[PDB]
Amino acid sequence: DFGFINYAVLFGYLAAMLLVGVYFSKRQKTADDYFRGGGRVPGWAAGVSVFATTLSSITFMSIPAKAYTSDWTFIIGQYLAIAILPLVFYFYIPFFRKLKITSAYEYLEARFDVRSRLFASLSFMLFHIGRVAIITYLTVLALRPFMGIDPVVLIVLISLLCIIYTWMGGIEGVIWTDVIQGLLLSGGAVLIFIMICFKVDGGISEIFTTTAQADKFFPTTQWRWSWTDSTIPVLMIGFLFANIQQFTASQDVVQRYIVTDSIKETKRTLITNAKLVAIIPIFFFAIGSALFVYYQQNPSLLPAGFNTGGILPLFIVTEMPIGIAGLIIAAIFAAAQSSISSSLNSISSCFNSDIYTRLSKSSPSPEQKMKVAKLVIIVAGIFSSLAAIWLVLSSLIGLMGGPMTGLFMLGIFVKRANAGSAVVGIIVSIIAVLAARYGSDLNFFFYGVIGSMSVVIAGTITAPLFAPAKQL
Ligand SMILES: CC(=O)N[C@H]1[C@H]([C@H](O)[C@H](O)CO)O[C@](O)(C(=O)O)C[C@@H]1O
Ligand code: NA
Ligand code: NA
Repeated sequence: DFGFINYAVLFGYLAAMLLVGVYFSKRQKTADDYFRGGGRVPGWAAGVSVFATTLSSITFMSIPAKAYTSDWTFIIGQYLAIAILPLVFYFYIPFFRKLKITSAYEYLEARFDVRSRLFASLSFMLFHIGRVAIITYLTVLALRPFMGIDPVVLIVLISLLCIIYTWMGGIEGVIWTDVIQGLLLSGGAVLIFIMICFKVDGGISEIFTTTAQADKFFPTTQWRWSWTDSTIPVLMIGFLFANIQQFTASQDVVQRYIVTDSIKETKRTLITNAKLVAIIPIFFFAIGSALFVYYQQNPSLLPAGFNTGGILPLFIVTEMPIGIAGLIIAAIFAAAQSSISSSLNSISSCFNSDIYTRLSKSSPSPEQKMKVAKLVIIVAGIFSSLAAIWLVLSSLIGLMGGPMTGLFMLGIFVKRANAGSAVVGIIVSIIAVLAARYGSDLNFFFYGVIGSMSVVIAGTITAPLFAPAKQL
């Protein structure tokens, strides 16, 4: 059904990822190797790794589906992510590097106290358990109708093999597989779009024309304020705070800021990522618009009532030659596994620093830290894999991202804020996002904005009620 040459390409890719993992296992001697990489990561490799970490099977599948069913207005969030990178570099990254963090949330205790650090660390770890499971399950849903294998078998290939080379290679193995996987998914995106242009009569010219005449690029009717609809202004506010969370308060990205040996190489990490974000996501939106025009020209090739979420997988397996199809399936695996490996290692770095090291009376030996470092990757991987099986054979935590982001903004920008007012901001923001999510029809893009700003506002107002702020 799927073919032998297609599987041979896919398992050639899977073998390469395992090989990179074994290679970098040789230098895994301390937790500083496993989590910080010994400063041996060049900036450009960390930058590709940031890009591959954030871009999962979520973007690979649902962005073309989004452009297919609607328009391109969500691409604004891509360039808002680039727009905030100078602010990240000048205000946040100096603290992460000078504190020589393993976990980004060590900043929160240095600025406030262990309460804010534990809140953000537990929220991150719990959220990214789900992110791994959701990434695995989305890849299964997209590939199961076309690979002809049991869904648990697919979960083993996607998740378990990724756990193995992640546990094997440390952050360096994670980063260098991310480099390979980031180039692969990017090349896959360009290749997919090119081959749709050949199969559409009129080529890219007809795709652009048909999409524009259907008003499926940037409909001016979406330039309007709304409290319920994902209009252009709403998604701009939502993606702004979703990107600030991703690049200032999220360990899987912040950890990349400290694997480089210098500030100059860190700046190049952001530049490398910005170049990929400016170019590669365009192709995923273009793939969606191209698939729209294609199945408007060939409506018989579309099953009646077909779920649009799998319109890109449907095209890939039916309209692309031998070997190329498996290369594209490898790029899909690459998009999923580059995000899973980063989440697992980052969950382990947070547990190692914020939980294991911080909450133990005696100081764990370097031997003990390494054991827990490798252990948590297996445990976090097992539970998120079982959750993925649960999702196939048959939100609340996500609302904490706002408060996590507000804590960092409060500490970095509000000097009067202290440990007590930060905790007040946490509690107030949790009430605010739960009220907005469950007691209103507010658009989901407002959740992160309400969580972040409630910590900033309440953490600033109630600051006099508590002892002085630590200077840091
Ligand atoms: C603005 C935006 O769309 N952000 C999305 C990013 C970017 O698409 C990717 O980082 C390329 O910049 O990918 C995700 O993290 C993902 O696929 O898991 C989801 C997230 O919603
Ligand atoms: Na990825
Ligand atoms: Na990764």
